[PDB]
Amino acid sequence: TPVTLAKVIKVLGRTGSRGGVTQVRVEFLEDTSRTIVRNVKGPVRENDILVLMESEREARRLR
Amino acid sequence: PGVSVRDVAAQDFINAYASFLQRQGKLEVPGYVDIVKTSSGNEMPPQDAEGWFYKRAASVARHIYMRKQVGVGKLNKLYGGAKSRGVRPYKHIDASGSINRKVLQALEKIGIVEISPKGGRRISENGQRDLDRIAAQTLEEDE
Amino acid sequence: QHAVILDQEKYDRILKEVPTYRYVSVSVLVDRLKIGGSLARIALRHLEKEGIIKPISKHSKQAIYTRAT
Amino acid sequence: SLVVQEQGSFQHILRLLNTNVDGNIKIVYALTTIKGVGRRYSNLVCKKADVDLHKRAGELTQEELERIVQIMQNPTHYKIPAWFLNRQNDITDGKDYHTLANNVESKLRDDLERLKKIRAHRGIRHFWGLRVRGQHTKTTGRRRA
Amino acid sequence: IIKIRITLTSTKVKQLENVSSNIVKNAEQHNLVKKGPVRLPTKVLKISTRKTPNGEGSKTWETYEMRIHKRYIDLEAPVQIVKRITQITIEPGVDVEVVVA
Amino acid sequence: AVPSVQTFGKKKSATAVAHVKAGKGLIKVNGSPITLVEPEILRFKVYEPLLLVGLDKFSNIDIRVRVTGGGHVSQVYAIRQAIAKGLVAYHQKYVDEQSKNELKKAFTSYDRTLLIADSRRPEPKKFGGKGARSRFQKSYR
Amino acid sequence: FTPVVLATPIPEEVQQAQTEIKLFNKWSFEEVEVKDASLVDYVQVRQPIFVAHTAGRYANKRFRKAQCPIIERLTNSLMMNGRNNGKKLKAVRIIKHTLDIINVLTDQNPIQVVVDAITNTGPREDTTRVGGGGAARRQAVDVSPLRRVNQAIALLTIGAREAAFRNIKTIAETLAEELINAAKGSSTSYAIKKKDELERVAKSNR
RNA sequence: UAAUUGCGAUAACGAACGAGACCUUAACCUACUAAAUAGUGGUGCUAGCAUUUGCUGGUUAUCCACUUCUUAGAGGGACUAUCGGUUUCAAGCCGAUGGAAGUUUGAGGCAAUAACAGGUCUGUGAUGCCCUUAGACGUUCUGGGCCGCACGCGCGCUACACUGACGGAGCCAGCGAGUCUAACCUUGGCCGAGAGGUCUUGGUAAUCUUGUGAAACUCCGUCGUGCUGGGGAUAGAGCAUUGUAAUUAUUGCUCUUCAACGAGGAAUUCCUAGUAAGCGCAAGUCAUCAGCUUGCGUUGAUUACGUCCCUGCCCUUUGUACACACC
Repeated sequence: TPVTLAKVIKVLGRTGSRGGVTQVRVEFLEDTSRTIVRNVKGPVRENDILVLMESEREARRLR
Repeated sequence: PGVSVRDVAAQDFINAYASFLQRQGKLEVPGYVDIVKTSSGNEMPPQDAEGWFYKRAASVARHIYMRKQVGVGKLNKLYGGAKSRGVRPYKHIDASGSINRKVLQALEKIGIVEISPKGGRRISENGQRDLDRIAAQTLEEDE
Repeated sequence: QHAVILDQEKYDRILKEVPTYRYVSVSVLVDRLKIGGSLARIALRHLEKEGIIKPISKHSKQAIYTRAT
Repeated sequence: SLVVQEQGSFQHILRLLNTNVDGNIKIVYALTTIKGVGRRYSNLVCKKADVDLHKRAGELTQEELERIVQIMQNPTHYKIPAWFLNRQNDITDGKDYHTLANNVESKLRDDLERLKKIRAHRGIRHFWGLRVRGQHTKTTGRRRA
Repeated sequence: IIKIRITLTSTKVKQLENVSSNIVKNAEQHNLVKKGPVRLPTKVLKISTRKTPNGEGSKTWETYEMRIHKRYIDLEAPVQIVKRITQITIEPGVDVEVVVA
Repeated sequence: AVPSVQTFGKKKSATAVAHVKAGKGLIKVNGSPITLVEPEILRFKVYEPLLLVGLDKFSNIDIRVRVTGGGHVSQVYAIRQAIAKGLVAYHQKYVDEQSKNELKKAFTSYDRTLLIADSRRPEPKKFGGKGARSRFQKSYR
Repeated sequence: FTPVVLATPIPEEVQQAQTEIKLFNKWSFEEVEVKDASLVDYVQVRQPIFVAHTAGRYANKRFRKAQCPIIERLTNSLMMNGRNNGKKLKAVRIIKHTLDIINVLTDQNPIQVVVDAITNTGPREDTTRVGGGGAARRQAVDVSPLRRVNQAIALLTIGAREAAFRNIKTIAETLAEELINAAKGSSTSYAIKKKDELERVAKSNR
């Protein structure tokens, strides 16, 4: 189980048709430089810690 | 150092006083004790068919002590409950007035309550006595 | 289905199996053994007067018990 | 702390009033399978027959089972009030009868036939298979079967 | 002297408060114990018609309110000054009744 | 002579008036002791103003609380108001203002509305529904 | 602990275990920590509470419900399905029996069991619906730490409710055995099965 | 910005209506005005325990004092106050503290120009035109019908049970209504299983009904996974109340009869905090009937703090062979 932790450093905004998906950029909590942008479902604040199944997708804007 | 019914809990005092009325002997209980549903909104006669009347007498005597005085209509509203009228919604239904009147008449005969001015029944001179006796050893029941 | 009366082959099934249970209740007596529920409430008082189980909570809708030793 | 160790006199499904009475249930609700007595009537007849209510119907041997049934046929001579009776001043005789297991159908059919042959409005509605009391039938009452 | 009571019932507070002030104004210019204005809780009379003639439209409901204000003053006075206090205080919207005993 | 402070506490309809006078330390509610307040699971709610600041503060003050209005849960939240308000008003008036201060700080740091009534009030019902916001079901055809 | 004699009786078992450190009914709020990161400061068991009954306002702000104690959040999800709506007194009694039962099987702190059961039951990858035109495709996305707590309480109470519905065991016993089985990865609980099914659906949809 | 709300830019300037302002209601006041038709404390008389000086009471005004609680007059208080952060440095927005109250403080009332062949001639002694006007389409009286049931639809009530049913015990509100030439709200005593009957009493009402001792709720016990003791449909017999009259059961009570229904397909409604939901109570209609409505209080949540995806709405641009205006 390669569970990778991350923390939201900036909330970009909402995405999806109904606006129930929030797009955030996350800092990787294990190395400084790499930051990936993903999308979440529930309510996120600033500097809250996240859990990723796999940090490979590089999620784009939902339709 | 002097205790009253207000210093002891409601449930254990009523159980102790009904048990005291059990071992005392005379309460001239009516002949319809095991026949009557005790309410027009109830469904079944009381399950403890041997001591429900004595529990009603103990609860009524406690209610008279804490209040100024009560009538049968006040007791009917107090002991009544919601009636399941079937397909129609529930509503509040007063209790049986004959049992409450027979309880009050039984209490007057043994001398715990008396008739009162401006209506209703207040507790008697010995009524504060025997209530505070049963209020007394209920505190020292724990060995 | 569930027994409602003891028959000398369900009395003995209490004494050397309930002291092997860390949690007993009304639902426990009717699950591991096949008893009719009304006896389960009776048996919890039977193992109360003599020391088999001890109470840590008493309530008319839920009775939770543990072993005496 | 109230168990008994009775094993021999316990009985299975048993017959009272030519009706199968369930054995391993409480006696007050065991008698309720007799069509003509209910929960409150069976509670009264158990108290009048000096029957402990906590005992199952697999207990209660023959002789006070006869006491229970003798109470059930004849309630009036055992200080059971007249308003507890099933039929009081019924339709012909003026006496009080509590209809029991097999007579409930007969007394109802006799009642239904009496107001049918009299050609009352209730009998014609009963014969037509419609609702006999004053209830609307425009919407409810479907699937007569 | 005799003990009387002046009770005022009104629908207008402005036409009631200054008259009750005027009733008590003629009451301390010469000295006597007041037992002054005790204001009972106000009574709101509610009528709820729907809105409309015959029931077409959205089911809109109304509420019409009538407000009742009540006060009573318990005074004691000789008989010749009980008379001209309830004749000079005549004013719209308020009724005045005097209890003799 | 007989230093006594009266207070009140409110919860949604209820009003619990508490008299805090100097004495030996009895805390009676409606003539019954504080151990007899029987919704039986909010018993520690009437105990929370008693035991947040220590039981030794009640060693010399007699508190008598009478409740009216509200419900069974609403009355309990009104007693614990009047206990905390009665304690802090007694210490404001009759003993040192330093003593009054940490009582308020102990109640504020565990603010279960011990000192401040919540301003939540029931919204009125409007027509066209069975509640303040809810509406009757419409069928459209 | 120097007990104080007083005109009020206030019996000895009350103040002996609370005046030094204020507890639950009788349970310690110390030494319990969220073992699983990203569920810190969203699972709140810092300040102790005597009972799980607070007339507090948590819906007035967006993230204020995270400051509510999770024991009281479990009781709030217990009073559901219409007939039990607004019956918090029953829900406290349910949770009082439940914490006692949980200690009986597993001899550790029932608060600690509840906390780690919340962490183990939280889904970690959910799937959203992207409409477009026609097939209504599904897209796998992440899940907020707050929603992980929200779905954990929702799944644990629903599985406890469904198991106790047509069953002789009480709701308190089914809630306890659900939290026990969800404390570990036993997969005999409804909440763990639902969380695993949700994650493997999102794994296929990614 | 909730707002054609404002900052501003400007061939516009200066205005008016709508919005906002306003009014009502719910929140805060140990500040005033004082209340035996609201309470509180002491004082007298007196009860029970303890006795040690105490606790719980009663005492229609025994008396004295006060207005915290309750009432209602005049007022005060919030204006996003203070601080921090963002923007063209503005209108504003966000975070924290303080505050009873920081979403326009919550909720209403009121509410533009223009229009609909919307509803109402069955509210009107509002009314035009047509009809009828004595065997009347007037009016009145006797019966019946509006409720009639192979079936289809909409609003609901009760349930499918153990977070429960039943039996005792605790006992907790708010909005209101109530009779002089007429029988209104009814306390209390007695009789009755209950429904109810009888003798009196209080009230034209902060006075009495009434603390409306409501229900869900809470303990203790019975039930034990079984269409069972969930459910009470349908039906039989009897007892009472209102009414000139109860049959086509008015309604209430007692005994018996013990159906479907095991969480409901496609669809579809409502809802963001004291809110949904659960629960009962008063009023309307009333002579009798509430499963309806208007309000009220009790218990009291999950989830959002967004988007235009579905259904619609406002503004701008744009196309048009549409103007009865995409039906």
